[PDB]
Amino acid sequence: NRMPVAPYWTSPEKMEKKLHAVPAAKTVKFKCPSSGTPNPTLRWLKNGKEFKPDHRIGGYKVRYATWSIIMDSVVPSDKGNYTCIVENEYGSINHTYQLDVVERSPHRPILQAGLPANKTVALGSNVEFMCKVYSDPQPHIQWLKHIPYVQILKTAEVLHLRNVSFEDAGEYTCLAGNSIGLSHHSAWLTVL
Amino acid sequence: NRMPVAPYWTSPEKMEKKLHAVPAAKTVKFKCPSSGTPNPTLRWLKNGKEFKPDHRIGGYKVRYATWSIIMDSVVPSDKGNYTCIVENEYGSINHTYQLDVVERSPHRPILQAGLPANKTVALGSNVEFMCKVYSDPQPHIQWLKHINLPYVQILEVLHLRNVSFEDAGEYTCLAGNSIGLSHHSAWLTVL
Amino acid sequence: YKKPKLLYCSNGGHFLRILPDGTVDGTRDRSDQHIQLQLSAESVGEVYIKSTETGQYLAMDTDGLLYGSQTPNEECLFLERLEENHYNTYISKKHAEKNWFVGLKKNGSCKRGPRTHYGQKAILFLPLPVS
Amino acid sequence: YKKPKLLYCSNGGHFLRILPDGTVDGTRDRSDQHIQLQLSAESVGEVYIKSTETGQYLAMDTDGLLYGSQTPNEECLFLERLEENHYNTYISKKHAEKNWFVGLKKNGSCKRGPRTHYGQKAILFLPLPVS
Repeated sequence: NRMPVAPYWTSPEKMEKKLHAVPAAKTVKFKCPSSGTPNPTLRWLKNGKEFKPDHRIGGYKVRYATWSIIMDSVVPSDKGNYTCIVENEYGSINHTYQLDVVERSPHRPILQAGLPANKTVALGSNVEFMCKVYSDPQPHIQWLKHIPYVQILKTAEVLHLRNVSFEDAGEYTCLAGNSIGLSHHSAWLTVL
Repeated sequence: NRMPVAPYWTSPEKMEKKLHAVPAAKTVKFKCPSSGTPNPTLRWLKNGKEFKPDHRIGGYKVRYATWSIIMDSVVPSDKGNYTCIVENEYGSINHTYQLDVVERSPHRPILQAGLPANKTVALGSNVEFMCKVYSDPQPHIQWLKHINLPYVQILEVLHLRNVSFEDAGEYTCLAGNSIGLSHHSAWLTVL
Repeated sequence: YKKPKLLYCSNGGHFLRILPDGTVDGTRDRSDQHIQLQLSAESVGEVYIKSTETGQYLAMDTDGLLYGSQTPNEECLFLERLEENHYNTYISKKHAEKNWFVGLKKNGSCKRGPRTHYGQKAILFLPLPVS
Repeated sequence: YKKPKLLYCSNGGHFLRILPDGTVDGTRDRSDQHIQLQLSAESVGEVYIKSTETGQYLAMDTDGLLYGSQTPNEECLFLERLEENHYNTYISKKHAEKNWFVGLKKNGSCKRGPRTHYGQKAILFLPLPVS
């Protein structure tokens, strides 16, 4: 009916941002604004293969008017390349977006249970206490000796006591804290 | 000085237990009770290579009297094959133990933040809410519809078929274990 | 927690096994096709434990004897508790009052529930990944 | 949290970059050798952010301009907050009162701290693994 026109980008700019990194649970939308006559088709692929809505929990909508696909609540399994393919009887163009998802953990730091563990050593023995911390936001770790009164020992995984003596005996604590809260585990050092 | 005797096991039985699986932080001890004359030597290997005490944090002791090696506070990096090697001028015997470590997490279940997430849909649309749970002990998961605490209606994903206006409202994913329980909610809007 | 595990017993290094004939015991072989278990919570703290291979549930008879069950029932539910010593213990839900543990002996042979004590190594279990 | 990361900015998809000459900007190339950062806490909530490649610290001048610093100082410490929207924002510890954010513009160019607002996409960052 009208003058043929191969499909072309209507907002190439917006498409410059290739990688979409999103925190888990956010709704992700991809657009490939396009035009062409006769009016072109919109299809979407995930890592090369066809992408049907049953391919993921939640499925996904495609607003043909806004040349976009909308995926609610993205999760790691969703990570991958998404390609839109626009085409008509006179041409086909395409574009690919990378999608990365990161699960955010807004809790105070978590210490590995059991660590540090009690220890019994002989006078003169060197000693090491371990502490395993997990924290999305940057954790600040400190080791504390009990004298509850305390004596900061080290300030930012292991507390190292050189040529230990009886005075070295006692309770020790590994403290880790972030913007949300702080956590700690203690252990007792016995000396013989 | 005395009649030669190649090194031999003094408690072969105890050695039957090849794999030592231990929860992280426990002290692990390995023994190879042995005898032989002249009195034999005790050395230990980790995955074939020599095992020096600086090879790991904490180090490790070897009670030559009890033919054993003692490693305090074991952690994942410690996992591997440990071989004792006993030998004298007349022979050498050996044995290898597997060591596995598991970090235990004694806390109530943990739900992935953001899940489930709010959703708005059209009348008739089917819907699915997600919930990601982590729990060392077996977690018990329940989905709750809301109707000094609120009334709920017991119902990874919650699936609502041909939704209607009545389906609109707040939903909760509850998970609990012997230590405690946790939950996250989300609101479903319908148009 | 959805993946199948192995319930390693610290008493002799045996992996809890549920043989296709209903025989419950232990073995030191990880390639054995009947040590993979799928734990599930019927309610908070109470679990089922079934072989992935045969679909048999671990159960305890009124004698205090472990056995494989073709279908789940009261004798299949166990109370799962992560102990302070960081090990797991499974107490018969049905025979709780008496404190009947799921345990195993030095040789991996079924250990009669009425002979299991709180301080035994036989009732201490550790969850492990198949590989 | 000990591993180096990339601070991806949601405003244009640019990875926070600290060029060896002190120039702070963004890029859309993950193979770029200067996007890998090592964050550290001097104290709870306050962090250093330094290029693993050059060892330069991200810092903000009294103008509100981001730049690489050969050595750490008061202008290098930033307040790290995980926002409700699940993104991270980094506020100049020294110019906190004014609410001076570390941000980036639609084209990845350094965004003057005094032009950053709480509701901007420019100050929203996401931690990502190198690969």
